[PDB]
Amino acid sequence: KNKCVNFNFNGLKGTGVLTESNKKFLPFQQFGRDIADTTDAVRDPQTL
Amino acid sequence: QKLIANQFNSAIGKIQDSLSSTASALGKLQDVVNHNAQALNTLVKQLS
Amino acid sequence: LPVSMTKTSVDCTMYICGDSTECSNLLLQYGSFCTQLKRALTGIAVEQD
Ligand SMILES: *[C@@H]1O[C@H](CO)[C@@H](O)[C@H](O)[C@H]1NC(C)=O
Repeated sequence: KNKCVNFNFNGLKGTGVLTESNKKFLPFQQFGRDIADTTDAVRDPQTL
Repeated sequence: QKLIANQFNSAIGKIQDSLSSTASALGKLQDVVNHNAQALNTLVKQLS
Repeated sequence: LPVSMTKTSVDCTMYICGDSTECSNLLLQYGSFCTQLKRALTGIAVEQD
């Protein structure tokens, strides 16, 4: 966390900084998108 | 001279009042910013 | 009367490939598409100034 690392999240590969989210996903939601279909947030499959 | 000065002052007051009241007076200048922002947004959207 | 635009600079490699290193390597194969676009944008910025 708080470091640029190559992450493979549930089959999603990318590079960036992982930080605690301040946006409240609803229980059924498990993946967020920004403008232009850019992954902005995601929940941990092992800890949710 | 006095009449001309009074007319000039009244005209400047009318100009400021019209500028304050008319929010669309500066549309010609907002137009360039609107085009730039919309072009940037469209370029971003093309990634999706 | 308008007098200038917003000085915009585009990092084309990030836009096209993002964080993908292989895509960036493949993008080198296209030639000087980067250079012309960057030069045009810089010219436009100096133009506005
Ligand atoms: C994942 O599995 C491990 C090993 O069985 C277990 O200790 C852990 O509690 C599990 N986590 C969740 C969120 O189920």
